[PDB]
Amino acid sequence: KLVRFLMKLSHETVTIELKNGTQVHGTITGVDVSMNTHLKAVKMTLKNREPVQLETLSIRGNNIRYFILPDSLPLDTLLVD
Amino acid sequence: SSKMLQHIDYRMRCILQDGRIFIGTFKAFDKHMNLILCDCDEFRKIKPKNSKQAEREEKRVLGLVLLRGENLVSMTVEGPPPKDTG
Amino acid sequence: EMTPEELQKREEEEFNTGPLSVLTQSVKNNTQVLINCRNNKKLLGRVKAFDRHCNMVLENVKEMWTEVKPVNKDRYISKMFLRGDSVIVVLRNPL
Amino acid sequence: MVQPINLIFRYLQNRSRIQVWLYEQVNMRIEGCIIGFDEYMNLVLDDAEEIHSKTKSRKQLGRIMLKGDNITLLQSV
Amino acid sequence: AHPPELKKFMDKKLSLKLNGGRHVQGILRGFDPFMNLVIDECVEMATSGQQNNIGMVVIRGNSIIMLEALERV
Amino acid sequence: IGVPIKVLHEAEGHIVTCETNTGEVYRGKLIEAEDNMNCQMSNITVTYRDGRVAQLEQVYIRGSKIRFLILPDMLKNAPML
Amino acid sequence: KLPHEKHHNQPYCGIAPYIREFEDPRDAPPPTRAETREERMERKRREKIERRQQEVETELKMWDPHNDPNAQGDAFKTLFVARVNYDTTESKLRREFEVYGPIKRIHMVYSKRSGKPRGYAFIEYEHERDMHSAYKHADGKKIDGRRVLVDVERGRTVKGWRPRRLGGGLGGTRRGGADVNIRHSG
RNA sequence: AUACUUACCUGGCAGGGGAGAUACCAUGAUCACGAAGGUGGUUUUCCCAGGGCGAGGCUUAUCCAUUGCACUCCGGAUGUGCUGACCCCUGCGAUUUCCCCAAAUGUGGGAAACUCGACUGCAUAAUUUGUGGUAGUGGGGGACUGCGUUCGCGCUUUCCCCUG
Repeated sequence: KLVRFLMKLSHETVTIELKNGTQVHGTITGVDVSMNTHLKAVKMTLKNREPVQLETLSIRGNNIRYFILPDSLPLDTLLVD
Repeated sequence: SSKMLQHIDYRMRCILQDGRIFIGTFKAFDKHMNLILCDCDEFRKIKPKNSKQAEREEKRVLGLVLLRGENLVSMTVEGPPPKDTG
Repeated sequence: EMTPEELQKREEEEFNTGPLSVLTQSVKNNTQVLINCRNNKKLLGRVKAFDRHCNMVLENVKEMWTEVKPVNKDRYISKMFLRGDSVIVVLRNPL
Repeated sequence: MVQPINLIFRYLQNRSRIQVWLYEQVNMRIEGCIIGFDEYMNLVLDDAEEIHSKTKSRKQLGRIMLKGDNITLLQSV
Repeated sequence: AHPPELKKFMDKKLSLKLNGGRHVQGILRGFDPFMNLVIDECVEMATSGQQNNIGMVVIRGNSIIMLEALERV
Repeated sequence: IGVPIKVLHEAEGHIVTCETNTGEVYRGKLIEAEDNMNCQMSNITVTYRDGRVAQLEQVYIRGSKIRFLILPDMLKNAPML
Repeated sequence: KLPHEKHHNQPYCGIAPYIREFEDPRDAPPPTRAETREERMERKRREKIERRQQEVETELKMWDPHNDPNAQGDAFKTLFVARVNYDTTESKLRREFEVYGPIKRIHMVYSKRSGKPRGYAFIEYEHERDMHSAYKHADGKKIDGRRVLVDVERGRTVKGWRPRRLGGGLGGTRRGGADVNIRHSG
């Protein structure tokens, strides 16, 4: 599987886009097998809305569109498992 | 899975796929993410088609609500739980 | 599945010879690929890993889309993680 | 008690032109003689005709297949 | 894989709601765990007032939204 | 089973509200509840997206096609809660 | 609004206007195809297999199985017994295998360097008929509390036969886990 | 109360941190001394995978004493919220049997046995949540068309701007 790699990105910063065009930038703290991720000290930006900083946010996996990971991530080393 | 256990009974705001925001007392959950909210109120953002007016908010009281996880996008803590102390 | 044993390797042969082999040869030869997603936007970039769920690990991607006169908009992402459900079509470099 | 599986098998043996509705599409419909079906509800037709309510044009397709998830309602002849 | 308790609506005239704002009306004869229903004396009930009866038909549970019994069971 | 499912099973026989993915909201007495969220109601009041209402006598709704449900607030005193 | 009543002002378009890939001669980096802890293991796994296989050819040319001073007597008469308890006295091995017939000579192999008992011996009967009587009966015998197997020695009879170290032999007491039962005997 | 034959009523399979290095143990390997590997141990580095020890260190009040002559941080104790090296187990809540240490009915160790948990893998991307028909595809200020009109507006056709 591949979701195990997603659960290893705790405490790192990424930018996830949602199926409704919403963007969310924050630090990861925990992920599940259903792709649901919990981000702490996060900032959300709904479509045609103003950004808001949230100290926590638990998101479901179905409504996720894609993620944006850092530039220095070790893919070759992190994909070994 | 303490990430979710730690938040039981807190006043969390659930984000719906249609853009609504359900703010209620998060009571319990499950593997499917089906939540139970107490004293929930529904908000929705309506676009102004008349002129450049402030976004229109239409509150709606519901009480006890059961949200299906499939329809839940995300959830955050709006504020601490209702304090029972004077 | 047809092979309910836990030692079944059906997924293995599938990615090697099945329709999902387009991504294997892409990561093997490090070839680019264009993906059409449910966002009405097209993502052109390389792949580094994937699974049965059609979730690819992309890098050096370039997003492209159009709004409305029709105006085009594009940006770049050096590392991202694409989901499978939101995908519509995939197209490798036809060269 | 007649079930959909047994009823679909009857329509197949009868080779009647069964019409099918599309998922999320009310304006588009398909009709043809069913040849077979699987547990996934996918249906194959020998001579399909795509008819629209607005246009009323029947586009000939021939031997084709249709996804079960796209099916909405079955109709005889 | 527990099936739905639709024994009450068996052999009763119902009106079902579909996904694309479509509705039908017929007498139920059988169901399945996936809510695949076979209703007879069914009418199309298009957007217009026109009515078209075809009789026996089948409906996929994936598209059934709500089903009301006009005969109050 | 799940705790939300148990809160639903015990809610059988009382007035509950149910909203579907098509936007309709159904409020009436609950007859039968199942683990898969399949709910049977009687003498319900439906609300369409436009706002118009209608009258029904006996209704059944699939569980997967429900957005959320509203149950009596008194259920909060359940022993599990 | 609803998914069915939503007015799609810009529905999903094709990809025909978005073909801007790189030219063919602009090939991908050849050195960007490798993985760690996946090939170095296979590389080491191939050498140990080949190294032994190459070492096998050298031993066959130097050592001759048939031309063995220890081996003596007719090959069809001699017998082979293995899985024998190390405490088995020479007289105990004679008196237990003499029931099937007289033993002309008996040879118990020992470790060349350690001198310990190997656990298998060669029994040479006076008559070829006496051996065959033991082939069926000796197999499965119990000597000193440990079951023993018995088969005609193929070191000089069967064409293309060789022992464990040369890739041949029989018995899978140390083969793939849970693939060879210990109860079953040769 | 025990065993035997039949009918009826209840029930989802695989498992027990993972990846490298093991010269040494077991498997005492079916061919005249031998395997390698593998399987089951023991030894040995780690993503640290969760815990136990809280020494040391960080924030701020309460109490006590000090009138002190320093220029190498530092008076003693309690409370709030944190961190934490080194050292230990590779992880079970419950039950059953054998042997042994023993302050000998308790406190523990070395063995398994098959029993529950919603711990994981596959049926789980094929209609009921864990792999989409909920796409996000706009709104507004000026000039700029037409139809109906209650002159507020519904639909409809254009250019430049602010907004996401």
